This record gives sequence, C-alpha cells and structure tokens, in this order.
Amino acid sequence: DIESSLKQLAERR
Amino acid sequence: EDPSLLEWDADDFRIFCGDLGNEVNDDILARAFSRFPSFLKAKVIRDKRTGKTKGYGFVSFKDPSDYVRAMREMNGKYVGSRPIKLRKSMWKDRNLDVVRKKQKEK
Amino acid sequence: VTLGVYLTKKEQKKLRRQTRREAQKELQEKVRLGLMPPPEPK
Amino acid sequence: KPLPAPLDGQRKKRGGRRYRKMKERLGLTEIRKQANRMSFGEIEEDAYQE
Amino acid sequence: SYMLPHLHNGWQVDQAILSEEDRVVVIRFGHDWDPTCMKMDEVLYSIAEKVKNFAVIYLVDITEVPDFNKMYELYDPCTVMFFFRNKHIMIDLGTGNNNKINWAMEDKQEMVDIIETVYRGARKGRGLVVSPKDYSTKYRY
RNA sequence: UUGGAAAAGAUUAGCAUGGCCCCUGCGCAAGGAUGAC
RNA sequence: AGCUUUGCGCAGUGGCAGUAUCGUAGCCAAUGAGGUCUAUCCGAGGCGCGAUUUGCUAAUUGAAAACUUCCCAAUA
Repeated sequence: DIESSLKQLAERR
Repeated sequence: EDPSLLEWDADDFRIFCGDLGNEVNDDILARAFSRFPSFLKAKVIRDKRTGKTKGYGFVSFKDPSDYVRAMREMNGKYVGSRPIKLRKSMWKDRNLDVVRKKQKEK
Repeated sequence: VTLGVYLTKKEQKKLRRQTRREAQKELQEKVRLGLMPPPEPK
Repeated sequence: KPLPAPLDGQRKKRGGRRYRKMKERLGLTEIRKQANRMSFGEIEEDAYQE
Repeated sequence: SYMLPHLHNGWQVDQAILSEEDRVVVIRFGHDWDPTCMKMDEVLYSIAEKVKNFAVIYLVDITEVPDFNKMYELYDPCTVMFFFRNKHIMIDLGTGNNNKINWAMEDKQEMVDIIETVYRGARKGRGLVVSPKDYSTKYRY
C-alpha cells in the first residue's frame, strides 16, 4: 500500500 | 390567446421544471424514469426565434402520488449543467381569474 | 398468553411527538400528491 | 473531527411568531441608529477619542 | 507517508476526476522527491481528515504520468490544480493565471478556506472562483 | 381579422400550519359511585 | 340505566417558544442520578449534540424576481 510508495520516495532522497 | 394547454389537458399532476440551464436538459428533460409516464406530455419551454430556453419547462406526470414522491426524492437533483427543482404548476387561465375575483371581494 | 406490559413516560412523549409528526406527514402526502385538495390550514 | 459541508439555507418563507421570536430575543434588534451614522459634515467626538 | 493515494496512471487520474462529482477533486502534480512537494503533502495531510467530507484530494507524479504536465503544462515543481465534475475550476489567486496554486502553502487554515471557497464556487458554477485571499503578494511582513 | 422584424429565479416581513402545555366532542380499556317494581 | 377516574388518539381553542420543545443516537439511569431543610431524610433524572419544522400572500431589489410564445402596421 503506502509502505512501498514511501520506501520508493525515501530511496531517491 | 395561447393554444398550448390543449395538448396537455389530461387531469394529470403538472409541476414547474425551471431555473435550469439554457441548454441543460434540452431534449432529455423527460428521459428520467422516476415514475411510469415520466413527464408525460411535457417538455422544456423556450423563447422562439432565439434558440434559447426561457427557464421554466413543462413537467406533467400522469400519476399524482408518483409525481409527488419523485419531486420530493428529486428536488433540485443534478440535471445537466444546472440542477433544477420542481414545484406545483399554476394552470391559472381566465376561467380561474373570474372565479378568484368572484370569491375574493365577496 | 398474549399479555402486555407497562410503558415509559419519556417513551410516551417520544411516541406522541413522532405520532403527531407522522400524522401530519401522512395527511400532507395524501392531500398534496394531487388526489384530493386539502382544507385551509386552521 | 469532520467539517460541515459548504451548504446554506434553501429559502425563506416563514416569519412572525414562528421565526420572529428568535430574531427578537437572541438576534435582538439593536438601536440601528445613532451608532451607524457618521455625519460626514461635522465631527461629534474628539479627534483621537476612538 | 503521503497517505493520499497518488493516481499512477494518467487515465486512472482522469477517471478519478470523473469518479466523484458531488465533492472537490484536487490533484497534486508535484514530484514527491522535492521538499516543496513534501510540504504540499504535509499541508494536504493536515486537511486530509477535514475536507474529506467535502473534497477528495489525490497526489500525482509528473514523472509517472507525463500527459498531465504536457497537456495542462504544469511546469511548476509542485502545482495544485482543481477539477470539479470534468470542469477545472479556477481560483482567483491573482498570480497572473488561475490554473494552479504554485506556492507551498504552509498554512492549513488558508488551504481549508481555499478548499471551502472552491467548493462553494463549484456549487455556484463559477468557473473562476474568487479566492478570499491576497495571493498576488507574499502575504508576509 | 389582415400585414413585417424576432438571473443555474433573489432579497425582506407578516399569517396559518407545525412543537409542546390546557380543555372540549368523539371512540374505548381497566376500573370508581349509584338506580334494579 | 346515566356519570366518571389514568386518560389516551383524533379535531377545535388558549398560551408558550432560546432558559424553553424534541431526538439526544455519547454516557449514567427503576439493580437509586442527586443533598444547605428531612441526613435512620428524600427517590428519576443529569451531563454534551443539534435545530424549532409546513405553506400562502404582499411587498423589495433588479432590465428582466419566472408556469407554454413575441415586438410591429391602414383595416376587419
């Protein structure tokens, strides 16, 4: 859910 | 005179369908199926030789109770570009004006 | 057998209010739909 | 903590001993005079009384 | 975080605009990497549970679905735009145009008031809702 | 009778309805008092 | 046989209407919520939510404030 999107955003920043 | 109600005298339940958009519900104003005859013998009145609708349009349902229930359930519901409401029709020609004058001051 | 019980005063007031409102609504629905004109409100 | 919908009143048709009591007790009518006039010609109060 | 579900597919976003009609649909075209879009997402989360009963806010990534940034020309790092029943309402911010907010609004009350005014204007049908704010200036002193 | 051009319904106020408190006529429960050569 | 008690529901009348009327949906509550009298006495409400709903008429502003065509010209 939101965990995957949050991890994706974090990995790029 | 206006020979218009001759095609709508059916002792039905007539309501005022107006304050809508000029083009909103131009031809499908009676397409709704809230009752059996929908707005039977009813359409949207317009200003002739101008391509524009003058607001109020005919809304006549042949079933009184069904008309009341639909109007209560669909008062101001989303209708095209301008959600319009329903209210009781006037149907007050001079045959009503004479009786009103007789019964008012006497 | 088929027997009843007592009621409540607050329930009595709620029932009276709801019954008056329902009677008014039923009269309005029956006489305003277009089947029989209602009398003048007195 | 919901937020009320952006809706207002439909229309006004009642008044007098049905809605006038609230508009006379709660929203009571004020003086509505001697407190809204300015008298653009003269000056009643001092220059900086405020 | 970003509890608001971002519509990854462009056609999905368009259908979401056509999904709700009785409320306000706000799409955040900002890219989630930039801090400005992070502040916009925080402001949305502040009004996430407030304007929910009157609006449905969705996020968006211009990199994921580029058609929105190429047709509507949303070139700002984080531009907030509105669409109500297939009608992109315009907020009279006074910044020359009215298609986007383009500012990282750090005030939750201002965003809530703007959302309420946009909803009122959409109900009234005004395509250019008069924003109750002096957005033409920095509003700072 | 004949003849040529053709606010997306709002503001303001009263009246009754409506809400309750009282009575009345109606309908009737369980009872209460009485007349019954 | 006539009347009547708790009175009920209908219909009419009188009055009240922000403190009030009610739902009260959150909570306690006939298995007692509350105390200067009465304390070995009294015994059913209180805390918070929200409104006072149904229609008609006049007026009022506006160019138009709405219910099935219209401004025009010698006549009939």
